[PDB]
Amino acid sequence: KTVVDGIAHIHASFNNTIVTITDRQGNALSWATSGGSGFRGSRKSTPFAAQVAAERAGQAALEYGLKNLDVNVKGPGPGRESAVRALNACGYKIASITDVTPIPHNGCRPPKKRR
Amino acid sequence: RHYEIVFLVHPDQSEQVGGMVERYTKAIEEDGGKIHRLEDWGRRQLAYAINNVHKAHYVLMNVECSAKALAELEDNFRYNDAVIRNLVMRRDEAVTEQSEMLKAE
Amino acid sequence: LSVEEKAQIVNEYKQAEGDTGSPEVQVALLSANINKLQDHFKANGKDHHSRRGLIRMVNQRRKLLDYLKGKDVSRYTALIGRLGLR
Amino acid sequence: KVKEEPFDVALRRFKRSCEKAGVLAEVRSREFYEKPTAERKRKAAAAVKRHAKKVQREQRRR
Amino acid sequence: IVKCKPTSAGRRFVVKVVNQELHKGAPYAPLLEKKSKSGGRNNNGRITTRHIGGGHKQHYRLVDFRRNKDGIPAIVERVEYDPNRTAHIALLKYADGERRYIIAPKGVAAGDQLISGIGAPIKAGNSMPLRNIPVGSTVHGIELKPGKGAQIARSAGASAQLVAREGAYVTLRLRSGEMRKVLAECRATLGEVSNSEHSLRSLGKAGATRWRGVRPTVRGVAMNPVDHPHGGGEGRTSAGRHPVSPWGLQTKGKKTRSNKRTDNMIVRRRK
Amino acid sequence: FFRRRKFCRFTAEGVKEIDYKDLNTLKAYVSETGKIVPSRITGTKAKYQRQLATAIKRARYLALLPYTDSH
RNA sequence: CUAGAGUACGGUAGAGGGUGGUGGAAUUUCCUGUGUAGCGGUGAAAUGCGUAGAUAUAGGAAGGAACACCAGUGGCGAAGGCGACCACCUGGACUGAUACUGACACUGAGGUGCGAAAGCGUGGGGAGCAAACAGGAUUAGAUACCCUGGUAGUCCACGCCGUAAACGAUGUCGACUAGCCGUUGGGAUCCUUGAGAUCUUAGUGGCGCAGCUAACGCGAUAAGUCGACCGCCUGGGGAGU
Ligand SMILES: [Mg+2]
Ligand SMILES: [Mg+2]
Ligand SMILES: [Mg+2]
Ligand SMILES: [Mg+2]
Ligand SMILES: [Mg+2]
Ligand SMILES: [Mg+2]
Ligand SMILES: [Mg+2]
Ligand SMILES: [Mg+2]
Repeated sequence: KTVVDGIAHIHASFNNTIVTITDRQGNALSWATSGGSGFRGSRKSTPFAAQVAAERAGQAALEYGLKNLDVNVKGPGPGRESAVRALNACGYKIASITDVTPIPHNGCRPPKKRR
Repeated sequence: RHYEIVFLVHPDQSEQVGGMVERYTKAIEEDGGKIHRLEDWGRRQLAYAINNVHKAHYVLMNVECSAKALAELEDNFRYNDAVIRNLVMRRDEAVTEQSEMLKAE
Repeated sequence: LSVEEKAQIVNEYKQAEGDTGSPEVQVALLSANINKLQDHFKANGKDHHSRRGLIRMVNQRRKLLDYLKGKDVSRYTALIGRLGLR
Repeated sequence: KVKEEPFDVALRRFKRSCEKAGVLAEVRSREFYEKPTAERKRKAAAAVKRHAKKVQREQRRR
Repeated sequence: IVKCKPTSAGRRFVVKVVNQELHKGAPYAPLLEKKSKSGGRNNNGRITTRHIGGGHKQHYRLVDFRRNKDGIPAIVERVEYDPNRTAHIALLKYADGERRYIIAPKGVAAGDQLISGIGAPIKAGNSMPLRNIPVGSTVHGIELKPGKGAQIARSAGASAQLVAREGAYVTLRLRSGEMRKVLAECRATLGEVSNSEHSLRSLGKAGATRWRGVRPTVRGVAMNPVDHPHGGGEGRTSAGRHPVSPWGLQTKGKKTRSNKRTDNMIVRRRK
Repeated sequence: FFRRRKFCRFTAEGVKEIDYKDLNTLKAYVSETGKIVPSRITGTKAKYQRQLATAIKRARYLALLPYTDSH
């Protein structure tokens, strides 16, 4: 199976970073997370774990080619930009970087404040 | 009085809008409301998807009619599949023609 | 209240003046507005903010009627019997 | 949204564009519901700090 | 709706639903026929549906449900009380005679409507096929087969919502909350059934139910083991068995649908 | 003085009764993402800021301008 | 008699009210395709959710509420309070010229209304949040702070409730008393290009002299100088019992 010009989705929470490689149809091809790299704690939230997960996801994506990528960054947490620098290191031409973020206009009220 | 009803129809129904304009304005004339402009902006692309479409056909119209024709047009657009959006307005003044389509081309 | 409705009341209860100052005109306009607003609050029962304005007009009307009684009684009676009050 | 041309220039243009457009502090202001009292506290404090700055700069502009 | 003063012990909690729009007697005689009170007894004479007995003499009203007359405008004469329903019925008059009874919508006091096809899609009470109506509308009196007559949403205050249209079926959500597909060529009536105030009522006394036709119901724990599965005991027994019908069917939470023919027409179960 | 000339703007010309149709003028007061710009950046008067916001919202309802980059 | 107060005529600015319709971001639930080992969470962990195919990703359906940016010491309202757009009714305030009523005014014990939030009665609605409650962790102990779930309630229709740090901790109305720097909206003079200049009202902010204060600190939106009326206080507990 050969597919080119995929889309890279990056979901970066305050405690984890999830990287998924898809196509224009939004079909999963390769996914990797910071927890699977073996951090599981304060080390899991660091942006270095997002680089390890990103470059691991960028190795199984070569099974189908994907010489061109479109990066969609998502989330406020760390590794928002560090994971992107770990993508082209694997040898991918990144065409565009796009900010996708759920911003409620008013939306549902968020949880209570911590103390 | 002095409404500025703006509505846009389905792109597939843009061919039939010529008869629909007269069909709606005849009721306004029967009610006793004169029409000061009738502009068809043409086919343009929407900024977002409305029921999974991207083209439309905007129809600008300004009317001076009583409450009966207002209710007639308020109900006609609701019970139509061609008309996908509408916006009835009110201005306390008269109407002048050829507002901006000359500049829009 | 429309401009023409105010003008009709002014022309009706004109005190041979051509002017809109007299209590016979002010109370007449307030009564005409009060009667018009009766159907509004039967539809909108919870419109309390607009309810405050009607009481202001009613109080002003009762003050003007008291002032008119304080000066003349024939004029007071000719207006009460003509507008159907008390 | 940022297109592409070295990659570091695109990274910096993405970081600066995201900060200028927003949608990064707003997310941080969506993790806990501030009551309208706390929201009016922001409006009072920011107004005090902004109006005070306009007078403090006049001292430098003497 | 009114409230009764505690003049006697039976009037303390009587909540009546009074109306001044109803006509004072004299129903249209040609559309009335006698009806006998079954008493819950079939042709064999055995009591099938218990807790039925007594009541008051009633005349059945030939309530029109098909609304087959298409195109002819109709004018309401009056709204009358129906003994054998919870809703009110309206007497119609078409352009040439032919007075009929229909389930009265919330429209009252001599309204005019045209039960027809694609005509008059606005006013409530207009009967028309389900294909040519907008989605999201509220309808009542929905027939399940062409020409059968209105079947669903006929009680007082009942209605159903249109939610989708595809192919020959038009899905709608019933008042029970059960999604269901119905054929597109089936007619239905826009609006809501009239007597929405029926839920706000208290019969007040024991005798108030006896002229409704309902006979008193006796619990299973107050019986002997021969009579009911719950049976007797010493003192007020706690019904040691699981809750059960007199004939041995689980009562508290057991499905009892075994149709297996119309299940394809049900999209989502009520839950 | 870019903010200063913008109050003129709307104020110097007889365009007090602005409309929701002039997309060429409305697009100048909308950021790249789609959100409407503030008044301290453009320097427009508060009356015309409020008048311009309603026109932006009407054009948004008529799908003449976008809301966000998502669509 | 017109200086207080009020009526008639233009024109503005407004999240001022109530009855309906319509929007798009986002959350959750359900169905379908790809895909495979974790996801979620925390000082750090655990409970919990996962190969019965989760998280993530793409397409579709239903439903509820809130209404990013605009947005400000910004605006309106007697107060409470009021932020999407549109139609319907609807109150009041603002600025201009002219005409009139000619003290018709202020306050207000009893009484009559409008009452944030919570709460209660009947009927609907059930997205998120979250009293109570369950579990995990911390803890000598933890009913709590922390985390995973979660009911009433929060929403709509009618009625009741009369309480809040219901705050400007300052009752209402009228008049005089140096100034400077903003801003909301309405008109005047002004060379005329103004990124214009000055004065004057109706609000809303920051300094500040005379005066006041126990001091803090107010200072034309006085807590300065004076007038009309009402309410209220008389050591702290006991006790707004
Ligand atoms: Mg007979
Ligand atoms: Mg029974
Ligand atoms: Mg019983
Ligand atoms: Mg016994
Ligand atoms: Mg015995
Ligand atoms: Mg037995
Ligand atoms: Mg108190
Ligand atoms: Mg106090």
